[PDB]
Amino acid sequence: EHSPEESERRALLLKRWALFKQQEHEMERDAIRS
Amino acid sequence: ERLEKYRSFERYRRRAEQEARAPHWWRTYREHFVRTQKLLERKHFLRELRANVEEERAARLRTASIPLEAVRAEWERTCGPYHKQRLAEYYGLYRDLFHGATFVPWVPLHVAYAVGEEDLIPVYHGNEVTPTEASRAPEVTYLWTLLFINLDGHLLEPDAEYVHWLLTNIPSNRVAEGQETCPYLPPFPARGSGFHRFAFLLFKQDKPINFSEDTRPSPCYQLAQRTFRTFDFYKRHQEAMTPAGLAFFQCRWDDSVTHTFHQLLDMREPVFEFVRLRYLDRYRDSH
Amino acid sequence: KENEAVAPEFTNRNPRNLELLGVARKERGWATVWPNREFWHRLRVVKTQHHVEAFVEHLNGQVVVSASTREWAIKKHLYSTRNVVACESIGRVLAQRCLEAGINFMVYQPTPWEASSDSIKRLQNAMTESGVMLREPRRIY
RNA sequence: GUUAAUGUAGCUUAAUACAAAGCAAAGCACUGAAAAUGCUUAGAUGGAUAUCCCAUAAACA
Repeated sequence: EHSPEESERRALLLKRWALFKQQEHEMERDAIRS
Repeated sequence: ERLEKYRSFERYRRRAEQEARAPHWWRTYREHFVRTQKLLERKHFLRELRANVEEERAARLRTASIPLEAVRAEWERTCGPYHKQRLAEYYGLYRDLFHGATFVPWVPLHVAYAVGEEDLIPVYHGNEVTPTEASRAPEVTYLWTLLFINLDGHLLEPDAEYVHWLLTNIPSNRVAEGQETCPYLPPFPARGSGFHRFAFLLFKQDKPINFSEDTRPSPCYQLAQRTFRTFDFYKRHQEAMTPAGLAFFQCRWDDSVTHTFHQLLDMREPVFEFVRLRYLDRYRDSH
Repeated sequence: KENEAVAPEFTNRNPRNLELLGVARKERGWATVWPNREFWHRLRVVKTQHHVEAFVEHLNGQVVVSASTREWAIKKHLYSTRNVVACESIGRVLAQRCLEAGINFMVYQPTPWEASSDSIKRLQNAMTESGVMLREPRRIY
């Protein structure tokens, strides 16, 4: 079971992981268009 | 699926309201009833604010706060004058004062009524200040000409209006040097007439001009000599007068108003209120 | 005393004289449409993809108080234009602009989903504490 | 190099004014799916006049 500090630390990077995926999809969608 | 569907009711309502605003062949309610470099520098700060982890932490913690005072000062500098015009036009000052002429204010005029010496009552745009709170002349912070009006405070003639106090040849910001053409009079709004709008006008003075015609005896307690027209007075001085500042408040009737009418105006208090067989068989129903 | 002479009828010209008094007419039509039109002013809250905006509009259709996060002053002190706090801040800013405009009363008609939104609820909490009333006075007949 | 494209963020001649806008798109929560809804995520003038332009990529080459 994750500690409350772990969730806060994970919560910050999960935003980055979402951001990393979101940027990839924009490039991926544009890559498909090209 | 071909037909477009708004995913919220309000979007259709807002679109319908926008659609209703434009005239249409079908009947609608209205028809019947009706620089760059600075931004780039600004954007750099915005990126820094976004980068700040502390701001992000507050957002996810939903504890962030903003200082209203800091925003207020910045808002006035950037787009405050434009909003200033909207309030003045919405209240009908331009139509009543300049017969429909519209001017974008440029001087951020601010006025407040001094409560003794401890505090001074603000005078917003469309503000509410009681006549009891207007027993004294207000402080104005912003050559120049400074003029006071009661747009609807006239008791006899609709078009006419009275001056509270008019200063001419104001040098820069200081107002004590202005000529006291009209002595100060406390507001005297008639009872039952609701809210009277008083507009404070600032006009740019290209050259110093003595307004001997607009000089009035000090003190003057006669309404017959207080009556005037802004339009013709402005027209006479329109060459050297371009309005740039505004400030106006609304006042109801109050106990001080009785004092003003009687003590110095020396007249009755004005009171009004809006106001919303054979022979007789032939006359009666029976016949 | 000659001054004692007073005219029989007043000549009040203020557009909001009746509205502030409460005697002004409120829209009683649109019986076939929802919601009610018995409001002099209404709060219009529009949340764009990147910005949140709140406006106060009179029956005539002219916005008197307009609060937008795109405005430079608020955003520089506001971390993210789209946020629950942003709704609270724009509500306080809208209140302050409502304080600026002199308008104390407005009618707000949130939608079922909008009403459920915590950000809008906090925005209303910002409005009520600032004194801006979500319910306008009733008209006087 | 000749012709020609083509250069605010997927889209927009939104904008150069008081904002670089609106829209599309995105994480998580909410479990038929979808949609809706709450809470959240990321961004542009690759560039000028007040047409060339370098970059890019084509037919000529």
